[PDB]
Amino acid sequence: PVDRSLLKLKMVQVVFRHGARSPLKPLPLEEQVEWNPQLLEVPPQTQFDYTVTNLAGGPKPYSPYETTLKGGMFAGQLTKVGMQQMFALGERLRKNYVEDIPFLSPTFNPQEVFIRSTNIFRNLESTRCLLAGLFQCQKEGPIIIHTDEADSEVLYPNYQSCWSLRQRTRGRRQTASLQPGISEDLKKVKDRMGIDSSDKVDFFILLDNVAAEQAHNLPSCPMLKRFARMIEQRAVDTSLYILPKEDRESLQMAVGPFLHILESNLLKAMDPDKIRKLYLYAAHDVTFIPLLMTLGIFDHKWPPFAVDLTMELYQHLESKEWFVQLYYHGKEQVPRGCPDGLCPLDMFLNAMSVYTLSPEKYHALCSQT
Repeated sequence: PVDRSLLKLKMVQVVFRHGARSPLKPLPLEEQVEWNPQLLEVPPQTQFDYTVTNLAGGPKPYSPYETTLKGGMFAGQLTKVGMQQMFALGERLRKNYVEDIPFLSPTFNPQEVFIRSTNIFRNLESTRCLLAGLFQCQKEGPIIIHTDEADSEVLYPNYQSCWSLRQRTRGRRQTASLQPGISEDLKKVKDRMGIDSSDKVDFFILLDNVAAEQAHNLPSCPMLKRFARMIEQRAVDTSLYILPKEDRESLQMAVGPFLHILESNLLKAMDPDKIRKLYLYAAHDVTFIPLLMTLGIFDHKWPPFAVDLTMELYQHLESKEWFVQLYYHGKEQVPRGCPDGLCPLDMFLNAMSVYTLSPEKYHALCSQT
């Protein structure tokens, strides 16, 4: 049995989803909840200055990611609720890696921390809020957030960029809401809520709105709230239909390169001045689902706002063996291939390699020929 007191924390990697936001698109009905732009006001406690570069980098890329909704607020925007969620996540990280053990400096140190986010604004602001919470708005040096162009982006499954992935999922994506039991429930929900059959709606849009409204405690349609759990379950069912656990090639192409990044970071520990103690990645629900599945930890719930997957790397001070410990939303996990929560690094990497994709192999697998 391993004595944890002989375990020394080496590297931490945290992947997270942005905080609560406004829905991407509203439900098609006359009476909608009011989304007030007042929700956009930044809590002063969360203010942290930062700049954005490409992976180089190097100039920041242009962002393709327009819709104004009832109340005047824009779609897909991070609210003060989400800002507070992320700040809270940062404070949990501070509790773990700063206070309880002095692994990280209490003030932000550019050389201790590598920061990457998708080029979307709500992720960037979520990152700022997390940093604000973790470091209590203290920096010894400027905060730099690295992002990539949307076409190269590996932080979410990229269908636009990866042709084979698109081709492998296209049929199922077309028919996803027509599947048995998904279709009946969808019709049932649209009917009970008085949504027209002439409006095109699926469990993704439903879940988007119910989760956004519940997160903000808004005066939602009581029937929508009543269906919340089945709506979430059916969204999950739809997502898994489009990309099932059994389709390995698709998973590889979906999260494979991201996994490859996490693995690379683990490997930097095997071997100076370029060493980071903390790696942060701002990502999306669509990243989390297949990610969790490949790690064999998926709980069949939509990944929540501000959810995080935290990966700790330890080295035993006596044996000099290495171990990985994985948490999801603050709860300890046992990834597949692992004897238990404290997983020998070699077993962990061997397990992860089932789905891992290097840039070369990704590019090859994705291309038409």
